[PDB]
Amino acid sequence: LKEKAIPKDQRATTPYMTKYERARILGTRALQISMNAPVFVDLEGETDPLRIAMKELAEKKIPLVIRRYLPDGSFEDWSVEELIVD
Amino acid sequence: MIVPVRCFSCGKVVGDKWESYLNLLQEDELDEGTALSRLGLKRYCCRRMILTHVDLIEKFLRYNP
Amino acid sequence: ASRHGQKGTIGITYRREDMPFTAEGIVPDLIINPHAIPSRMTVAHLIECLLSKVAALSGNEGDASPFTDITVEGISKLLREHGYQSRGFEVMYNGHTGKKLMAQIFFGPTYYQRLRHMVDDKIHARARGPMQVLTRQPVEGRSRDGGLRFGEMERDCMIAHGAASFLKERLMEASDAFRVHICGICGLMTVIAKLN
Amino acid sequence: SEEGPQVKIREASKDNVDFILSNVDLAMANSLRRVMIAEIPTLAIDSVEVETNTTVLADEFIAHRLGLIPLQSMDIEQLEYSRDCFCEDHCDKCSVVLTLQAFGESESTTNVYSKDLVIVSNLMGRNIGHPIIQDKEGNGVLICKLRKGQELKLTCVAKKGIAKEHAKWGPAAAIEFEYDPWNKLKHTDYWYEQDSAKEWPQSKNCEYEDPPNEGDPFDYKAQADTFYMNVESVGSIPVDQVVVRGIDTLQKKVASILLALTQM
Amino acid sequence: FIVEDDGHKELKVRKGHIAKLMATEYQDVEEYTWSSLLNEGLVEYIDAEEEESILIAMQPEDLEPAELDVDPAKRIRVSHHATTFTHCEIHPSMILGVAASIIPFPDHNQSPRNTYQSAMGKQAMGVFLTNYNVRMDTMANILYYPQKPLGTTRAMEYLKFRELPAGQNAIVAIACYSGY
Amino acid sequence: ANWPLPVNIRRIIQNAQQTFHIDHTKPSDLTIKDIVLGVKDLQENLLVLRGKNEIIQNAQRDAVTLFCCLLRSRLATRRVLQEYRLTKQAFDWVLSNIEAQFLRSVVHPGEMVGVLAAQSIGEPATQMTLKKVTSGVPRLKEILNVAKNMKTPSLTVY
Amino acid sequence: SNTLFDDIFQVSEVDPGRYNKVCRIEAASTTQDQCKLTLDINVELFPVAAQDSLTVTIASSLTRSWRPPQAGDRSLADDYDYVMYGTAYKFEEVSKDLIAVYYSFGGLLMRLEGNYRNLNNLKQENAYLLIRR
Amino acid sequence: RGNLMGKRVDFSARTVISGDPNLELDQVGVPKSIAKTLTYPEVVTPYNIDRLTQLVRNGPNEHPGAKYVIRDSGDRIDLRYSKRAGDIQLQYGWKVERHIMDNDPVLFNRQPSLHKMSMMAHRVKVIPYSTFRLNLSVTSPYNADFDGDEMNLHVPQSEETRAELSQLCAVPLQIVSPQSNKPCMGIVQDTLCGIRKLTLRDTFIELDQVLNMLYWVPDWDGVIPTPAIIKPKPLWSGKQILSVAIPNGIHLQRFDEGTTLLSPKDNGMLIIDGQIIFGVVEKKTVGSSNGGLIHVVTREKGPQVCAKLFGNIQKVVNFWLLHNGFSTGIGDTIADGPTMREITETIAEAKKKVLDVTKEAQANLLTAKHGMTLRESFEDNVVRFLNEARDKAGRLAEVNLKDLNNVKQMVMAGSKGSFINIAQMSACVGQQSVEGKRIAFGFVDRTLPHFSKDDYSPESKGFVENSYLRGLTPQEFFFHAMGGREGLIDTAVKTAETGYIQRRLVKALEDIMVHYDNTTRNSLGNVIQFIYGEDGMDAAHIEKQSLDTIGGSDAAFEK
Amino acid sequence: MNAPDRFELFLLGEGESKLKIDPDTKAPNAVVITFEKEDHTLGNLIRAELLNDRKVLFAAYKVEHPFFARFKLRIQTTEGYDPKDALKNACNSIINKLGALKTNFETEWNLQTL
Amino acid sequence: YDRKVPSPTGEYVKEPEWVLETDGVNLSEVMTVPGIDPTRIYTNSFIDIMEVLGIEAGRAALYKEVYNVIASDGSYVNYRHMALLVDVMTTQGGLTSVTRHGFNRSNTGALMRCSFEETVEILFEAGASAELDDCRGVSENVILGQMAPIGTGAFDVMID
Amino acid sequence: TLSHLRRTNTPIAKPRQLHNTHWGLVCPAETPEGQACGLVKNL
RNA sequence: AUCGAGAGG
Ligand SMILES: Nc1ncnc2c1ncn2[C@@H]1O[C@H](COP(=O)(O)CP(=O)(O)OP(=O)(O)O)[C@@H](O)[C@H]1O
Ligand SMILES: [Mg+2]
Ligand SMILES: [Zn+2]
Ligand SMILES: [Zn+2]
Ligand SMILES: [Zn+2]
Repeated sequence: LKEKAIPKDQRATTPYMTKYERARILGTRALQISMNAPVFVDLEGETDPLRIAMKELAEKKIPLVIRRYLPDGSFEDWSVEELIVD
Repeated sequence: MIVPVRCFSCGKVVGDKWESYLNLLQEDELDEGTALSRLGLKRYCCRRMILTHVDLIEKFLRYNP
Repeated sequence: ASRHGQKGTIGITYRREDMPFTAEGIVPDLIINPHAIPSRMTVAHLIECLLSKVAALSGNEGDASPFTDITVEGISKLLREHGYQSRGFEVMYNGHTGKKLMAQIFFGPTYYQRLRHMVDDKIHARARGPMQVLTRQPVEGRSRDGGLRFGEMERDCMIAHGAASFLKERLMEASDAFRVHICGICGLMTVIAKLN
Repeated sequence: SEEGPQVKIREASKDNVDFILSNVDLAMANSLRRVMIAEIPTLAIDSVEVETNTTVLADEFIAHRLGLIPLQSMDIEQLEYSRDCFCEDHCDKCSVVLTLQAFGESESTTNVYSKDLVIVSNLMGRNIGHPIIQDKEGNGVLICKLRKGQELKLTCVAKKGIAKEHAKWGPAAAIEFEYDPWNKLKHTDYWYEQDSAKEWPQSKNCEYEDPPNEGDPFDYKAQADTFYMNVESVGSIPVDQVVVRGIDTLQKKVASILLALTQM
Repeated sequence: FIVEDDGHKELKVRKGHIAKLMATEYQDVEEYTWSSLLNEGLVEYIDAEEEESILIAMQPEDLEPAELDVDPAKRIRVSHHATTFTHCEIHPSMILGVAASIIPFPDHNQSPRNTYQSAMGKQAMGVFLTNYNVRMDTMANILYYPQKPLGTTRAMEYLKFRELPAGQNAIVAIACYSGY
Repeated sequence: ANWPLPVNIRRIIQNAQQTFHIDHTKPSDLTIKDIVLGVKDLQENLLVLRGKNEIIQNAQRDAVTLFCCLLRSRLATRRVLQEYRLTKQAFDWVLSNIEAQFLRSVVHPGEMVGVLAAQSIGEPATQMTLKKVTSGVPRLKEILNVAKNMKTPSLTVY
Repeated sequence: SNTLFDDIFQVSEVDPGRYNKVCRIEAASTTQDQCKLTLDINVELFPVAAQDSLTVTIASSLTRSWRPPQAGDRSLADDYDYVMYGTAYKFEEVSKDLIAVYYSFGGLLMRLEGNYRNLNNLKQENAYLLIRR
Repeated sequence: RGNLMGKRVDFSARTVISGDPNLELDQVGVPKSIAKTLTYPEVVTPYNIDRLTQLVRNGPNEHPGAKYVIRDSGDRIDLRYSKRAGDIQLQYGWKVERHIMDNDPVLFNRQPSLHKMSMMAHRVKVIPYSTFRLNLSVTSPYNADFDGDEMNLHVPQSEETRAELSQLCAVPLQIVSPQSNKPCMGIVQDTLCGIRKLTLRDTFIELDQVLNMLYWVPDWDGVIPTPAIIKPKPLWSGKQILSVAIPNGIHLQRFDEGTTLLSPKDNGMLIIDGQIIFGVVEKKTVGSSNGGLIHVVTREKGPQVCAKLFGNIQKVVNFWLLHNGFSTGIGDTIADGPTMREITETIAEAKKKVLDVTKEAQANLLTAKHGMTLRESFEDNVVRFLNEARDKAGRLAEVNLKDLNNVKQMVMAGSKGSFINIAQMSACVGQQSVEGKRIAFGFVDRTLPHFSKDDYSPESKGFVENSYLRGLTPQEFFFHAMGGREGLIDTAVKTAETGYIQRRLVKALEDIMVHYDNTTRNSLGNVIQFIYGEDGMDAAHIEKQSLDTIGGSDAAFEK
Repeated sequence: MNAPDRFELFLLGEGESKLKIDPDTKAPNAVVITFEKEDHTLGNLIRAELLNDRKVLFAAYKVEHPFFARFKLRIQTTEGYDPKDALKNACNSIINKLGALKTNFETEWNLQTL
Repeated sequence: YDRKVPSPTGEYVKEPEWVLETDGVNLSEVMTVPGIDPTRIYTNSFIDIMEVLGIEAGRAALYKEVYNVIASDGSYVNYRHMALLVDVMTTQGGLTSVTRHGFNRSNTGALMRCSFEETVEILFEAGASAELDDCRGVSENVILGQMAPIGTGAFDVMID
Repeated sequence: TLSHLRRTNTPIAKPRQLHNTHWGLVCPAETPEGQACGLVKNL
């Protein structure tokens, strides 16, 4: 219930971003770009929100934290900047 | 249903021959191949239009209405 | 389609100048890919080409009756008497370039049949369309401007891909979405909600 | 004569002309064949309006047949495309209007031929729209058969057109090509179970070129400049005019490319 | 057909009988019909249970006495090595049904393909009847220029397919091209 | 020997000698010690479960045991110098590329292992079409549903 | 920028297998046991007489796009009847102090073994084969 | 079962499909009218607003257009009928239902949905004619073919949904299948047949054809490869023109029984830095396989490069084959007379052996083996004799077949055909099998009423001596028909059974997935497996690799 | 139904230049021309005649799709030599050959008797 | 049968071995019989193997025969999928078939259960026992229309 | 039309399989596909 | 809508 979160120290989730979570982050960022939300990377000849989200992922500027659940209910939180994308 | 105007492959006009072609085989007991040669349809593409086609028009004519 | 079970859909149409031409100028009405034949093992298509060419040149109807002693060698002897190659293979020239084709090409007259299944008659599409009332879901059939069924197998094919939001959009927003009010103690739809 | 390509004509007929083309790259001859087949323009019925039809044949069927009927197009150059004219629908200068009316007065069936079609629009002293008859009897090509009590009446508008838009305007039926009949260039690989020479038929044109010798090596450098061809005319345009008009159509295409470049 | 003793076993039906049947075919003298042959006893009707007792021969020429340089192309036929056939098949093609009798050289093709073609003959475009223009039909489809097939079965004559065809003899090329 | 394994080490080796042009005559610059130490360090590096606790570490060691066997087979110190003229940079690049490929080769969490397995079995089953032993889709049905009777029960004794 | 190897070889036998244009040729270096060469040739392009003795040369040169041969503007690198371009895949030794060179000129395989030149025919992308009657 | 998990879907389409070699593998040929009917909601955005406005001025009937406009309040605006359809001024935040435009994610589906590869996301190219057009290489994972087949397409309606389709369901990602450790897509058509012919050392391209083929490659950098032969004439091997298509810095090695480094037979393959050193390309080289060419290119370079490679190979091979020509033929089926007579004496030897074995069975001299009926042993021996006869006749035909034989070309490439097809069409079609037995006596002691009583000879037993070319006898036709009918019955019942089996499998374990602790468990939490596959590694990366330690002698291991 | 009108393939359309010229990226003295509303008939002659000229290094044409009729021609020439000049020289030589052949065949036809 | 065995030198060798095949199976008596190798015995029937030896052995035999039916047609499937299904059957109690009874006896969510077969009866029994469904199953959220906790949906996304 | 005129249906030791007894009475190959195979045949 | 029939992969 309360304090279900695992502390940051000795995090046991995968350092690499699962393809599902990068896909979800790109989808949400493209959604908010199409919603006229502010963009934190300069754009060079791009009008499509999803490509902008990809560029932001490469710049790693997109702020969001993935809540990765565990079977017991404990959740580990990983910021986008901490996660590495290959 | 009626004699094709031109062979789809050859493009040469083939309708004008038909009326003579029949008379060629009935009047002189001519072979079909020799009749087609007399028509000048050397290629088999123009030959097939004459040989394979059948005049369904004649059956259609018989109905008075 | 033709006799012997060959089934075909014309992926494109070519004007006669684009298409390859034989030395005598005859261009094929249709052209079929070779690879369909070896798996079906239908020799009668090839012998029909041969005998139909022999019949067109000879003026004598070809005998396609089964259980009749017809030698392919004999029909090829007749075709050689006509002057065309015994196997029916004929030198052909590419239409676009005018150059002789390296491999000689086999073409002859053959019976073909048009089929009830017509592309223009079959095409169907649906935007936001009419919905059957009982399920509040798209009606059936092209005639009623209906919507295609999302099969259970298709549901699983999307499930294992991980497109959870795609499945949610396709299965909730795209069809029979609804909003209801439930009271906490009740746990049912009984609660009557007045929105105005 | 003139330095360049040279033609030696083996045979000639109003219908078919046989010739030998020399000192030519193959691409030129092929593109000329394509222009001759499709790109040469002629006159053909682009519109049919039927007022009465008692025949068994339906009107659309008949209209397709009428489109395929040959009409004289020797003076087609003086006529102008309907789309290029300023007429509302059609002009006497751009289109030729014909009328066809027939009734099966006889209990015996009366046929419809190309001799039965007549022209309304002003000729303006040009040889356009004359029905073409190669029949020995002089009767035109059959269109329909009429039993007693059957009447057909219609009006045709014939416009200028190019066979690329529809096969009807094509002025030629069969084009016969043959180059390298001995296969000295070896551009094709023969298929043979026992022997190529026995199974394969020697070409007629093959006899005109000099026979090869096996001992002589295959000339890599060799390229074929000698070609043998035969052209066929439906009778809408004479053979010589058909090939000359193909030449002129190709030169006009090239000139249009050059003119677009000058505008560039 | 019926086989009985003559001193070799010989087909009951003979040449003059065929000539009389052909003469009655030409007029359309005394009528020669299949009922006449049944009453004459030159032919019989066999159900499935009665077939068990009888013995049949595909080809009449098997009954004629036997006795090399046989042509290689001809299909291999086992010597019958049998006698006392009660009956001889009129012609093997009669086992095939109406849709199969259209198929050209089905003996040279695998049977499943013949089955598939028998399924497609129903879907084949064709002129169903000459009364089409007079008849009102919910759906009717007809070819612009129907043409008889170049190669025909003998049974096709009695199917009236040549008289009322349902396909076009198109020039067909087996070739590799653009890739469509 | 032929078994499904990840990272495809031999391909990395061909890429090694082509990416770094290799002169066969020149001796390898790699000291003998460095090859063994680097292979051990790489064995430590190829982690598949993130936890450092001893039981998850043991599961990780067992899980990567076979891959380590292959890695040792293709990275033997005699093998490295003899088969190819490995340089220190080439060996380190091979190590890093093997680690990267192994990391890519880990299953992405959240993937629906189930439906994928089910369809993986389903696809060839449709392809399966028609001597004394049950086979085909009837045999597969017998396998799937616990059958008190088998059509072809058989016992092979050795 | 000079030729890598020169020699004269006489063909022991010529055998084309499953190809009409391309034959396979076998030979050894004249007077030398250590060097022998076997390679593919287009006999239709250049007929190879049986028992014929022919001169064989390999040169490094004489990237950059190929230009059609200038009509005498650039002088011929060779009067040799036949020439090919090829690249080496691997060099091996049949024995210690015994060298073998492996090449493939446009898919036409070439193999020559010999110790008479070790530095030359060094592994490189560029290689040319020149053959005179 | 059918309304909660089988709901009919809005924004769907369906069409007869045909194949387009020029069309890119990733794309689908969506018809214009379909793209007109299909709408995507897009919020008006400062970057695209101009374009959006333009679409609304074109109108719904002509694409690119738009069918509907949604205000901030949400009251609908219909472009087909409205007084303001021409003077619209889009306020920010409004929705425009744009037509489906090129380079938009769509979901392409083949009807038997037994495979993830049957449902895959494609790019859209809007094309004139009404048939859906797909690439020839994408047919196999869908199991589709252009015999009249119909396929479905779906269009996402939200941005994160488009992103999910592009980031997960895209064709390039699904190019390497999880099952089989193998790619799905492969080059299997005329392209495969002609790639072998082009790679033949006999085949040589000419300068003009070389330039046209080089230009055909889209990513062509402009390098003109040096001709393989120069002085006699500038000629190029097909290997060079194909190597232009091979990406830089790729290395492939193929080993078979005859892959000498010399490689006189030209079997096997070697590619270094995208250059093909030796060999002739075939189905193993290109067609999807463990450690295949597509597999390597997908593994190292990435998916996009390998899809482009698909396209480039198809373009080059198709142009070359178009200019070279190819055909099946009746003469390709016809075999040499002497070889045919050798096949007939093979048949006669088989018949005599069967006769002698039957005669032994008549004398009761043979002794059965343990657990076997005498009749069973007789049936097995005769069956094996006839099988050997058919296979031997086919082998004689195959040795007699020449290299020019077109069926042999198709088989050598691997595009189509098999040894049994060649044998059945050429020499002998084999012995017919019904319910796992030779042809039985439906009538008592006679298979057919024409046959005599108690005949166990091969003609009565249903072995068809004649080939397809030679012509089947009537009895043989009926026997073959029985066999084919059993085949059709089996296929129908098999499709039903396999559908039920796949449904039960999918429903059984649909829940199971890898959780974030790498354990594989269900919703209740019960652990099916602690590590997926016991190693926790994705199946697409796995490929067969040899282990040197396990094999060999101890002495070789030491050395 | 969906089929484009036939007149499109022989006649130009609105907003369509007959020729569009764009230099090839990362190539020396090379440019691609998008002939619009044209077919193989026109392209083959241009390619062959450019190949005849020594100064024209490259000569090839392609159709991006058999559906609609357009063809791209790629030309690379010697430095100091404009590609458009090569194209126009090839065109003019083509025209001269056409005229010469037409005169010769007209004379032959007049010589012929039928 | 030809079988691979290690030679004295360690290389592959293949020595012929006599094997016996039986058309009936009574394993418990057969293994005790002398003259047979107790470690090499194998049976077609999985259930007898599970009863005689142990559940893991039965799992292995089950995977082996599934492998056999796959390889008879020449097709190949990677081990992980078959292993997942075999372990799905193996994990609970004895052996659980892929049938209506196989899934329904499981205590999973009621809706995922009702999807397969006996829909109304499963729902009735859930209603009578006042069974609580967690809604965590995929099919249950498919029916609910809510996005399933699958792939994309498994991880939550929170703002800074 | 003719093939529909000559139609047989078998409502339902294995009926679908073509039988030796069917020779000369039933067409060997004119059977519909799907579930109708074997049960329905043309004479 | 219901039921049924036929047909396509
Ligand atoms: N990989 C393959 N994909 C598609 N068809 C193939 C194929 N291999 C062979 N075929 C052909 O499939 C044909 C069988 O016809 P059908 O079963 O109706 C098409 P199918 O794809 O096999 O199954 P379907 O009925 O689900 O469409 C055979 O003639 C065979 O040549
Ligand atoms: Mg299909
Ligand atoms: Zn014709
Ligand atoms: Zn309440
Ligand atoms: Zn006008």
